[PDB]
Amino acid sequence: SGFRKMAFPSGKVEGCMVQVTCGTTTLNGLWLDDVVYCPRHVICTSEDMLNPNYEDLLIRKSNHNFLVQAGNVQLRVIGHSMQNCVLKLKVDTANPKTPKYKFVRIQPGQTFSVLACYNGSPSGVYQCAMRPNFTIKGSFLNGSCGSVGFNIDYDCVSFCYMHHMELPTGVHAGTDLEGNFYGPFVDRQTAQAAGTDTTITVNVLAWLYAAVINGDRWFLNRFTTTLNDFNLVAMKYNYEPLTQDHVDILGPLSAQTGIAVLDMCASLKELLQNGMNGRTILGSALLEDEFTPFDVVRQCSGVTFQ
Amino acid sequence: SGFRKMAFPSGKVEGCMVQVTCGTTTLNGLWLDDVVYCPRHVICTSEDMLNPNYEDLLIRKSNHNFLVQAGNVQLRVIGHSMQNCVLKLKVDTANPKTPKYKFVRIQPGQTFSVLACYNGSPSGVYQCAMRPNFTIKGSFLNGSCGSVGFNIDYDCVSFCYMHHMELPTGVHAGTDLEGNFYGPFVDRQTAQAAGTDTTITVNVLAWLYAAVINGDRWFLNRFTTTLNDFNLVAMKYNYEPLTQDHVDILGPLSAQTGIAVLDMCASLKELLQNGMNGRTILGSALLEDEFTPFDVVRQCSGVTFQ
Ligand SMILES: *[C@](O)(C(=O)NC)[C@H](C[C@@H]1CCNC1=O)NC(=O)[C@H](CC1CC1)n1cccc(NC(=O)OC(C)(C)C)c1=O
Ligand SMILES: *[C@](O)(C(=O)NC)[C@H](C[C@H]1CCNC1=O)NC(=O)[C@H](CC1CC1)n1cccc(NC(=O)OC(C)(C)C)c1=O
Ligand SMILES: [Cl-]
Repeated sequence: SGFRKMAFPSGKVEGCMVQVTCGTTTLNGLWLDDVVYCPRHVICTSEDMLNPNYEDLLIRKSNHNFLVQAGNVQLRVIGHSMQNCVLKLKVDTANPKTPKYKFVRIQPGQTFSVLACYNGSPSGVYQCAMRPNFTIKGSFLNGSCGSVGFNIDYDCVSFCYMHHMELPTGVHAGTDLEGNFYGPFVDRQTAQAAGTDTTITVNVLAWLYAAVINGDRWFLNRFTTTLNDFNLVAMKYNYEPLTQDHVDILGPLSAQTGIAVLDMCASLKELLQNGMNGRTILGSALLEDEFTPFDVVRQCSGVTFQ
Repeated sequence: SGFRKMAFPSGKVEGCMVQVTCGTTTLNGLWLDDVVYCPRHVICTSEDMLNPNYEDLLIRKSNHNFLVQAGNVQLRVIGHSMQNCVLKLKVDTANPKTPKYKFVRIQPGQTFSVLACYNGSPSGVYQCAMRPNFTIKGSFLNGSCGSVGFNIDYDCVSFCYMHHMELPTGVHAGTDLEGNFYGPFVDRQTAQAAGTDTTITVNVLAWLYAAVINGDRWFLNRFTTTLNDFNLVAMKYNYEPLTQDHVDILGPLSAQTGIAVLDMCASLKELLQNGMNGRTILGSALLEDEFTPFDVVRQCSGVTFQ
């Protein structure tokens, strides 16, 4: 048993990670086939970044200006291209280690693994959810940009995130791999802010189910709520309204534990109202909301990858 | 910006995960050069494991009684030895993906990443800590055995743990890669109890520095303490004694923050006494003790691996 925050195994993503340098700026690219995907702000300097004309600065750039590096190997760049906020560097060699892959745009509430890299080199990996306000709570230092977020369904790598900026509050913003920002954010020096976050209710119930599967059940009660009456409470505390689709999505864990959603919902209403009364759940002193239904099923039924 | 429980990238260990089957029992093997290491309870039937004679059981097995699979490819076993609680299977092929590596035996309070495997397939990666009672709070289902713990020091993978058993309350025990157990446990299906866990004081302090490095300051007080005065209070909240070497080891972080260790101790001493009274630190409502001084430097100064 046990229950941890669990990243995907990162090896298939390490294989793709390169260093990209334009003038003074060095960060990370994602090397799939003969293309290297990196944030388009690799091109500009500390100046302009007030409000930089990427179309215009790219025209001036020479392929020679991009020093791309895979360990102890300079890759010849032979073409450059811009999609939204991502630079595409055509190079004269396809990546021997390209895995099967997809570019997907995840919905808020959905979780991925992040491989934090510096100078094309991976530092560490960690799990994190796309907040409803389209920020993520990462761990990103200068040089981290171009680091990516991904899910691994079997042998297929689904790339969902490339890193761009930090925000005030120590939260992060970035793009899908077609270079569109999650949320209303922009690749400038321009001053920017998250907007009010909400608690991902569906995920809190999932984790409660996770605790029950793992013996931690002190908070189970003989009481029941309607969906409506449950939302009337949780919504007061800035929790996502819970929907029938949410309740359906919780079907499998409801069945595995034998506890109905609207029963667990009465445990959740109580924990919000009276707090945890000095107790922990899965060794947490608050209600963790960064595990999806599927994340619990994965960890707790033990589904493997390759 | 941000701080996070961060696992080492698992790429280099993934290429060493094999499946080992002996009759009706399947678990994970660690394949380094021409040797596969697994737990020795792979030669047992579910009735042998109540009180087995592993020496006797191993005498009654041939090389062919070990089906070792690396992807599709089966590996021919050409020898077998038992070192303490691990099986060493000599195979006919050297692992091309074998990293530079060594075997270490870690101290309590030291952290490492776990690559949870089922059937020689890597499933998940998570950081944890050798608890002072010689257990690990991991995430392990049936089939997980042979999954290892490890650090990366630049490019050298240090293997520190192989997984063997679950103990009461959903904590875990295993061995170093010489098959010696951490703590007083045995390779047996017997009633075994872990012993009372305490909090890793030097780690909580390391994390209080992380809080302060990431702009969490509220818990700083205008007081200092003696080591002795600190231990008197910590003893009474099940905190491991803080020694002069723990203070000395905390020096670099003290110097980075300008906050004297024994002043940080005095802030911790107040937190144990008055509790946290509903406030968080790095988004935790309890004091984290699973980051080493070196982990905090690692992540805050962003050190990288290859
Ligand atoms: C990225 O460009 C990089 O790694 N380049 C080498 C960095 C990564 C961030 C800096 C440290 N933490 C990070 O996550 N991003 C930026 O520097 C980013 C580039 C903009 C085009 C998007 N960026 C520029 C300017 C200002 C900020 N934000 C900022 O200063 O935020 C506060 C919280 C005020 C410090 C920013 O992210
Ligand atoms: C491991 O052997 C395996 O994966 N084999 C295929 C397995 C690890 C799993 C099982 C559930 N959680 C885990 O960590 N270990 C065992 O099953 C071990 C075998 C060890 C040689 C003795 N094992 C066997 C019997 C009983 C127990 N523990 C047990 O009964 O746990 C409680 C009830 C909590 C005391 C055990 O770990
Ligand atoms: Cl907590």
